[PDB]
Amino acid sequence: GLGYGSWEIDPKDLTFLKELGTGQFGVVKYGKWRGQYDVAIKMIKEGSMSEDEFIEEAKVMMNLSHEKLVQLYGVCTKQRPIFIITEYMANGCLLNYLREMRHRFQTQQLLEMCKDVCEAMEYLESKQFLHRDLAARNCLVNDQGVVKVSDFGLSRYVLDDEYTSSVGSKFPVRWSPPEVLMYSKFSSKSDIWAFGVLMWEIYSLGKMPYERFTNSETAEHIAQGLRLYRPHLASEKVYTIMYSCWHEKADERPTFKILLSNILDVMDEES
Ligand SMILES: *CCC(=O)Nc1cccc(Nc2nc(Nc3ccc(Oc4ccnc(C(=O)NC)c4)cc3)ncc2F)c1
Repeated sequence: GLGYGSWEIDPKDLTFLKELGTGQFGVVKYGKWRGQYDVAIKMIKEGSMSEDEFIEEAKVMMNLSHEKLVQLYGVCTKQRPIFIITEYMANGCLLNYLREMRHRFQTQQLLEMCKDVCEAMEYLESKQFLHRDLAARNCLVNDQGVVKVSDFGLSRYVLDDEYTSSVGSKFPVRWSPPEVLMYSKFSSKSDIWAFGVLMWEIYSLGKMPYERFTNSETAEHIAQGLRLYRPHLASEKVYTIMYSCWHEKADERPTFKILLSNILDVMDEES
């Protein structure tokens, strides 16, 4: 209504129900919008985000719509902290989900998780939109076990420089290709590399990539042409797909469309 643009939600329409956790931007809550609709409410800690730049970009993010992307519903920005309102995902963060051994996942389930993410990424790629921090910790799981990609592009608005370059102590070194670590060259192909590492995370049931190495040691390892190796649960065909994401030459890495076709082929052959 009056006083709100299409990207703006009236915070008075929110009912807060439960705290979900605390991330780098602060607290996230579960609630309802207009008494009925489940939402996640991210309360952005003062000084953590380039808020004006994010708000302008939220207008673009609003129009990203794909079943395997966690939907942005709008922002509450008349205030502080500002809120980001998104789709609620009842089963939480993929990294934590993978690590719960009770699930006793079949490999077909793991491949489906990879396909969920690959469909989201193929969509983003078709819109020339980079994730820039793809990893299991940025995927969420709904009450039907569907995995969706979250926080696409959001790293661009982080003000804490520990996160923002390879010079930083919290940069995602373990999900970065050599050209990012060496030269800060981000591209579709750095998302492709990260996706291969995510596949590895899924098939490893949430192990940290390069688990015995520091970030520094990982960067060395990678730049010397060495790689993660095959998780026990990955068939040779699945390993070929994730490994293809790690070509030293970025242009020799597949597209998300090609990865999706490869994943579908393996599903058909392994079903
Ligand atoms: C792996 C990184 C991570 O944890 N990320 C993250 C945490 C909280 C919220 C958030 N955004 C977000 N979350 C959700 N839903 C959701 C559902 C369940 C859940 O798990 C959980 C909730 C409360 N308490 C615990 C716990 O272990 N207590 C001891 C676990 C977390 C989040 N939907 C949409 C979102 F955007 C991301």
